Amino acid sequence: SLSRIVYVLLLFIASWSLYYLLGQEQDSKIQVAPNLELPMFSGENLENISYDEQGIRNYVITSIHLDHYAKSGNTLFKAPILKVYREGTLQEWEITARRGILSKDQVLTLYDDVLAKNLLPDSGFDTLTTSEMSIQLKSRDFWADKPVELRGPQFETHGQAMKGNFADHSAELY
Amino acid sequence: MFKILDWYIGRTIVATTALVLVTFVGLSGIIKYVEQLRKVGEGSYDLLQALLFVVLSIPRDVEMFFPMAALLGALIGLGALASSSELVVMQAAGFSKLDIGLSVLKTAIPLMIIVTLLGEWGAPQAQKMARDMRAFATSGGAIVRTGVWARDANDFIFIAKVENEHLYGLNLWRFDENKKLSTVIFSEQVDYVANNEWLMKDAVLTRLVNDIEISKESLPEYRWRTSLAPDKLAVVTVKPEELSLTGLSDYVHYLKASEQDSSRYELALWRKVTQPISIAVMMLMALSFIFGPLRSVTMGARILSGVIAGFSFYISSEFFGPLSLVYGLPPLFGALAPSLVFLAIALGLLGRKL
Amino acid sequence: MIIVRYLIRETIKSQFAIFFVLFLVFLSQKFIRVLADMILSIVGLNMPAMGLLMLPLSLYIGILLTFGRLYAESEITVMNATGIGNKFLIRAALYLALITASVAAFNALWLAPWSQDKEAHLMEQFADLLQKGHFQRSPDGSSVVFIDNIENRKLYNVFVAQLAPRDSILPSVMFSHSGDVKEDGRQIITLYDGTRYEGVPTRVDYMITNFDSYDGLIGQERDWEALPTLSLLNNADRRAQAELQWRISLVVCIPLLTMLVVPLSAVNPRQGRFAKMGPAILIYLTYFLALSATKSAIEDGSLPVIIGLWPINAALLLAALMVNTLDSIPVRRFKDRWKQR
Amino acid sequence: AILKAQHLAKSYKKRKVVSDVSLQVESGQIVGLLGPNGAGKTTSFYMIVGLVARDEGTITIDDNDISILPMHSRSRMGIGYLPQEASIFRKLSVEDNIMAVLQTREELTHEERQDKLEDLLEEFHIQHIRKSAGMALSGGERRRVEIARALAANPQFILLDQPFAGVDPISVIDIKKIIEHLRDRGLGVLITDHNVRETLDVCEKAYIVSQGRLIAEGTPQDVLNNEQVKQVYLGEQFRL
Amino acid sequence: AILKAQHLAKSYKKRKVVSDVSLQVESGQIVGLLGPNGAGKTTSFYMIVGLVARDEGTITIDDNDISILPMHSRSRMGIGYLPQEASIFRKLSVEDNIMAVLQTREELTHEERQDKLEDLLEEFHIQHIRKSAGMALSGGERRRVEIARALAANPQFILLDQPFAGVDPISVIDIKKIIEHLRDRGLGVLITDHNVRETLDVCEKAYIVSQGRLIAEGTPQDVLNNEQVKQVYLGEQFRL
Ligand SMILES: CCCCCCCCCCCCO[C@@H]1O[C@H](CO)[C@@H](O[C@H]2O[C@H](CO)[C@@H](O)[C@H](O)[C@H]2O)[C@H](O)[C@H]1O
Ligand SMILES: CCCCCCCCCCCCO[C@@H]1O[C@H](CO)[C@@H](O[C@H]2O[C@H](CO)[C@@H](O)[C@H](O)[C@H]2O)[C@H](O)[C@H]1O
Ligand SMILES: OC[C@H]1O[C@H](O[C@H]2[C@H](O)[C@@H](O)[C@H](OCCCCCCC3CCCCC3)O[C@@H]2CO)[C@H](O)[C@@H](O)[C@@H]1O
Ligand SMILES: OC[C@H]1O[C@@H](OCCCCCCC2CCCCC2)[C@H](O)[C@@H](O)[C@@H]1O
Ligand SMILES: [Ca+2]
Ligand SMILES: [Ca+2]
Ligand SMILES: [Cl-]
Ligand SMILES: [Cl-]
Ligand SMILES: [Cl-]
Ligand SMILES: [Cl-]
Repeated sequence: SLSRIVYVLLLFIASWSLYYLLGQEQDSKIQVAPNLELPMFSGENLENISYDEQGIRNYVITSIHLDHYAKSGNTLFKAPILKVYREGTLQEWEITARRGILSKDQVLTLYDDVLAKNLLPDSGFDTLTTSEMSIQLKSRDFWADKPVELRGPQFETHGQAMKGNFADHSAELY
Repeated sequence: MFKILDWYIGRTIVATTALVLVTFVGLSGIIKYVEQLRKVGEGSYDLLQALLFVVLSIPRDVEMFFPMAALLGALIGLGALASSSELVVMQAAGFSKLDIGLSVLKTAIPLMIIVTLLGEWGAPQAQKMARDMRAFATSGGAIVRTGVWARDANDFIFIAKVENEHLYGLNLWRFDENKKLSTVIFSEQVDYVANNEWLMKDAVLTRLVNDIEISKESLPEYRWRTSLAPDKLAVVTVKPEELSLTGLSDYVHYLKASEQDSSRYELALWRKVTQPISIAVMMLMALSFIFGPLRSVTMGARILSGVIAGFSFYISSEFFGPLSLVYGLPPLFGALAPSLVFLAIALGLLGRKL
Repeated sequence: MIIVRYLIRETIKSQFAIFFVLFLVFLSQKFIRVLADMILSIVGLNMPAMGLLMLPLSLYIGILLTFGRLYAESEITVMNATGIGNKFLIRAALYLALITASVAAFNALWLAPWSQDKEAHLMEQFADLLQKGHFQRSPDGSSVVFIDNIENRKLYNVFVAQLAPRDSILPSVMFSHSGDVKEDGRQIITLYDGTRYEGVPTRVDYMITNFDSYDGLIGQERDWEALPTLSLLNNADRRAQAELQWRISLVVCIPLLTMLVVPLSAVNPRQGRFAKMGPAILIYLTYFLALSATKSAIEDGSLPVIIGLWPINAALLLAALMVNTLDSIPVRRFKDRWKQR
Repeated sequence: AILKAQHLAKSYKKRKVVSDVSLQVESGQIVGLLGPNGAGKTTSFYMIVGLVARDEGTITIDDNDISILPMHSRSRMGIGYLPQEASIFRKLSVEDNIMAVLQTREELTHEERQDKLEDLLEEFHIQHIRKSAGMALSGGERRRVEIARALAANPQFILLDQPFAGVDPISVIDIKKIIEHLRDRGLGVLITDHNVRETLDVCEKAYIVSQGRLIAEGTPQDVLNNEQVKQVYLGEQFRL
Repeated sequence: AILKAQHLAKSYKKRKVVSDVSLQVESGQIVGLLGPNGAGKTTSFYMIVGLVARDEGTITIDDNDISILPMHSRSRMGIGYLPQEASIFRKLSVEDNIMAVLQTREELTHEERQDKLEDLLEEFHIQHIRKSAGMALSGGERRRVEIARALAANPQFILLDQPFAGVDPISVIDIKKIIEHLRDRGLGVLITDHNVRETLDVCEKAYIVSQGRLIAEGTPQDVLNNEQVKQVYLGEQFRL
C-alpha cells in the first residue's frame, strides 16, 4: 500500500526528529566540562585525626577552616591546632598557629603566630614560640629558620634557626 | 458455561483485540528501532542486533499495551455486532444486556490470565535478555555484574564481581545508631552456603573503638547473616515494572526486612496485580459505550473515543501512583484507584441501560 | 459566493469549539506543572505559547472535522453533482487560513515576545541534581552518593562513597546527617554533622574528619525566545536567526497545512467523520518535530543559518501540491492505465 | 393470545410524533399497521417492539403490562421481532444461529434443543444450508433462517418491520406464504410497511395512522373506502 | 444529446456484481433501469452517475468519454443527479440553495442569476418557500426545491435514484407528473427503482438487469412479456 508506505516513512522521520531533540538536550546536559584549579574540598570547624600504619592515633589537627587540593595534595588549614600523641594515649605536645599547610609527604608548615605547649608538667620544657615552623608528623622532625624563643620552668632562652624532633625531644640549633 | 452466543462475542472481541495489539506493537516497534538507530555501531551493535533487541522487547510492550488494546478491541468488535444489528436481535430473542455483559466478562477472563502470565514469566525474562544482549553487543565484552552496591539495614556493601552464587572482592561498612562507622569487612571471595547465610574466605575485619584503637583481624573465614539473597542482588538494578510478580513480592519482603522503604516496589507489585483488573474495567467501559453514547455512531468515533479514554486512563494511572505514596496511602489503593474510577464511570453509564 | 461563506461559518464554529478544548487542556497541564514546582499571572503569561502551538492544530482539525462531516452527510457529494468543485472548498479554506494566520502572526511576533519579556522582568524580581532511594553517581563519576530522604531539604542521612583515588587524594567514605546540593560553572554538595573516613578496607591507617560543615565537588549564550522581533531581524547570530525563522515558519505553516489537509478530509459515509485522524495527526507531528529539530540544529551551528527551516516548509508545500493534484485528470488517467493494464 | 396497545403517545424535541394510536393483534391473525410515511405508524410499531420508550399508553399481552419493560423481557413474554435490516449472525452457521437462541431457554434439556433444531431446519426448508455461515446466504434464505431463529425463542407474536421493502414481485408471493404460515402456526403477526397493496393482500385486519393518530381500522376492504384515508394516504384512484 | 453506457463491469472484494450492462438515454426520453434487487442495476446506475469507479466499459455523452471523470467534471458535461436521501442544504434558504448553484455559472450575470432564480421558483411552486431554510421543509416541498436546484446547473440528463421510495400513493402521481415535466423540459431522465409498477408506468424504455447482466430491453410491454423477466423478476401472474 503506497499510502501506508508514506505513513511509515513519516513515522521514521518523526521518531528520528524526536530522538535527535532528546539527544541535543542530553548533550546540553551531558556537557561535563572539567573544573579549574581550585580547592576541591572545603570545610569549617574540622577535627581531622590521623593514624599510623599499625592503627594508633598519631596526631590530631583541629582547625576552623580546611581546604584539600587535588593536583598537589596540599591541605591548607586556617588557625590549626596540632596535638601530638605519644602512643596515642598521652598528648605530649600541642602546636597551634593561624595558617598551616599539609603536603602529600605529610609535612606541615605553620606561619602566623606559632605556639607550642608541652603537656608534660615536670620535664622543665613548657612553651615554645616562633614565626614559621615545618614538622614531619611521621618522623616528628621539625625545622625552624627564623626567630625562636624557649621558656622553661626555671630557664628561658632566646635564639634562632632551630632544628629538632618531638620524637625523642631532640633539639639542636646554633 | 459454553454458550454459542458467549463464544461468538468472545471470538469477535479477541479477533479484534489481536489485530489492535499487533498494530500497536508494530508502531512501538518501529519507533524503538529508530531509538536504537540513535546508537548503532557501538561495539558489535549492528542493525541485526538492534532488530534483535526490538523483537525481544515485544512481550513487555504487549503487557504495557494489553489494557488499552482490550478497550479498543471490545469497542470495535461490539461496535461491529451492534452495527450489523446482531446485538439488537440478540436482545429481541431473549439475550439480555446483562447476558451480553457476562459474555464480555467471560472472554475477559482468558485475557487476564495471559497478561499475568506475561507479567510473571514472559515479559520480565525477555526484557532482561534484551538489555543484557544490547549491553554485551554494545561494549564488546563489557557490562554479568561489575560494580554492585547494596544496603542491608545500617550496612553498606560493595561487590566487584558477582557470579551465579559467588561474590568476588566484597567490601562492607557498618554504622551504629550514632551514624558513625564501627566495622569494615573485606573478602577475596564470598560464597552462598545456605538460606540467608554467606561464607567469606580469608576475610579481613576492622573494628573501631574509642577513636584511639583500630584493630583488624585476618580471619580464615567469616559467616555473614544477612537477609540479602543473591536473587535479590541480581535484581537491584532492573526497573521494578520490569521485574516479575513473584520477584516483586520477594523484593518487597526483603525491603521490609532490611528496614527500607518498600513503597515503590509494593506499588509496582500491586500495579502488576491490578493490570488484569484494569483490562476488565476497560472492556466493561467499552460495553457501556456501545450501549450508551456510541450506540449508533461510526467505528471511527468509537476508536477515537477509545483512544481518548485509554490515554486518560494512562494519565490517571501515572497521577494516582505518586500521590498515593506522597500522601501516605497503601500502594494497593494507589495501584487500583484508576480501575475503580473507570469502573464507576462504566457502571454509571450502564445504570440506565442495564 | 453563498456557499463559500456557508463553509466558513460551519468550519469556524467547529474551529472555535476545538480551540476551547485545546486551550483548556493546556490551561490544565500548565497550571498543574506550575503548582508542582503568582500562579495565575505566570499561567496568563504562558498563554501565548499555548496559542503559538495550538492555533495551527486548531484550524487544522477544525477544517478536517467540518469537511469530514460534510463529506459524511454527503453535502460535498451533492455539491459535486451540481457543479461545485475543489475551487470553492479551497477558497473558503484559504480565507479561514488567512484569518488564523493573521492571529498567529500577532501571537508570534508581539504577544509571545512581550509576554515572555514581562515574565522575564517578573522572574528577575521575585524568585534537583541527585535523587534518593538508591546509589547515585555524580557527573564526575568518581563519587557514589546515597541519600535517604529529600523532603524540602530537611532530613537527609547522606552516604558518600569514593573508592577511586583522584590525582593526589586518597579514597574515602563519609557519612553525615544532612547535606545540600547547589549549582557558578560547577556543581557542589555540602554535608552537615558527620564524619569522613579516608582509607582502604584492607589497610588500617585512616584519617577521620569530624565536620559540622564540609563541601565537595560534584560536577561542572543568551535568551532568544523573548526579544523584540524588529531588533532580532538584523541581529546576526546562529541561534537568533533560528528563533526568527521558527517564528516566521509558524505563520507560514498555517496556510501550507490548510492546503494539505483540504484534500485529506475526503471520507465516504461508511468511513467516519474521524477516519483521517491518525494520518492527519501523524503528518502534523512529523512536520513540527522536524521543524523543531532543524531549529535546534541551526542553534548548534550544526547547519548554517542561511538555509534554516526553508527545506522543511518546502517539503510541506510540495506535499500539499502532490495531494491537491491527486484528483486531476492526469493522475486519474494514470491510475486507470494501471487498472486496465 | 391478545397483544393489545392502548393510547400510545411519543414526542420528540418538544413536538408530538404519535398522539393517539391503538391496535390489537390476536393469535391466528395477521394485522398491518399502515398510513402516510412518517405519519406515526413506524414509531407506534417500535413502541410495541420496545425500541422506543413510550411516553403514554399501555402495551399488553393477555392483560399484562409490558410498557416499562426492556426488549429482552418483552421477548420472554412472547414477542418476536424481525428487523428490516439483515440481523443474521454473520460468522455463525445456520445450525448455530438457531441453537444459539434455543440455548437461552434454560428449561430445555440438550436433547430437547437438538430436537427443536432439527424440526426448525426441516420446517423452513433450510436443512441444506445448515452448515452455511450467515453471511454466505442470499436474501430469501437469510430471511428464512432469521424467521426460524426468531421462532426458536417460541414467540406468540411476530412483529415484522417492512417485510416487503425492495422485494421482487416473484418473491412477494413467497413472503406472503411465509406470513400465512406463521399465522397458521398460531402466531399473531403485526406487519408495518409502505407497500399498501401487498400488505392489504396478506393481512386480514389493517390499522391506519395519519397526522399522528388512528384514522381508520377494519378489514382491507373497509379501509380502502374510508374518505379520510383516500384524502391523505391513497388518493381518489388506488389500484389494489 | 445522448448518454450511453457500453459493456459496464464492476467488482467488490473479488465478487462480480455487474458483468455486462449496456443502456442509453436520449434527450427527451424516460428510461427505467430495473431488475432484481442488487443484481446489477443499482451499481450500474452509480457507475453512470460517477459515485462508483467503473472497472470495465465506456460511458459517453455525445461521443465524449466521461468514464474516468469525477462527479464535478461529468456534472459540467451535462449530467445531473438527484439522490434518494435528503440532499438539501439544511442550513440554507431555498432562495440561497438555488442561487448558490447558479452562482457557479460564470457566463451568467447577476441580473440573469436573479432572473433564473425567480423563474425556477415560480416554476416549481416554491415562491412561498423562498426564504425558508431547508431543514424546515416537508417531503414533497424538499424534493421540488432540490430538483429546482438540480435544474439550476442546466443539465442534459437527470439520473433519479429511487424517486418512488416509500411514497404515499397520493404523492405517487405528483412525482410522476414532475418526472414527465422534466422529460418535457428537454431532458433525458434515467430512473432506477424497485417499484416496477410505478416505474414501468412512467418510463418509455426499460432495461432489465439480472445476474449482473442486461437480460431484456425495450418498451414496458416488451419486458412484461419477456419470459426470462417473468421467471426471475416479475412472476407469471404479475399485474402492472
Ligand atoms: C491508531 C489507531 C489505533 C486503532 C487501531 C486501528 C484499527 C485496528 C483494526 C480495526 C479495524 C478492522 O475492523 C474490522 O471490521 C470488520 C468489519 O466490520 C469486523 O468484522 C465484523 O463483521 C461483522 C459486523 O461488521 C461481525 O458480525 C463480525 O463478527 C466481525 O468480525 C472485524 O472484526 C474488524 O477486524
Ligand atoms: C517533513 C515533511 C513533513 C510534511 C509531510 C507531508 C506528508 C504528506 C502525506 C501525504 C499523504 C497521502 O496519503 C494518502 O494517499 C492516499 C492513497 O494514495 C490518497 O488517496 C487518494 O487516492 C484514493 C484512491 O487511491 C482516493 O480514493 C482518494 O480520494 C484520494 O485522496 C490520500 O488522499 C492521501 O492522504
Ligand atoms: O446517521 C446519519 C444521520 O447523520 C446526521 O446526524 C448526526 C448528527 O449530526 C451528529 O451530531 C451525531 O453524532 C455524530 C458523531 C458523534 C459526535 C461526537 C462523538 C464523540 C465520540 C468519540 C470521542 C469524540 C467524539 O450523529 C448523527 C448520525 O448518527 C444527519 O443529521 C441525519 O440526516 C443522518 O440521517
Ligand atoms: O448534523 C447536523 C448538526 O451537526 C453539528 O455537528 C456536531 C459536531 C460535534 C461533534 C464533536 C466531536 C469532537 C470535537 C473535538 C475533538 C474530538 C471530537 C453542527 O454543529 C450543527 O450545525 C448541525 O445541526
Ligand atoms: Ca430427541
Ligand atoms: Ca410498491
Ligand atoms: Cl412514524
Ligand atoms: Cl414454509
Ligand atoms: Cl403501494
Ligand atoms: Cl446492484
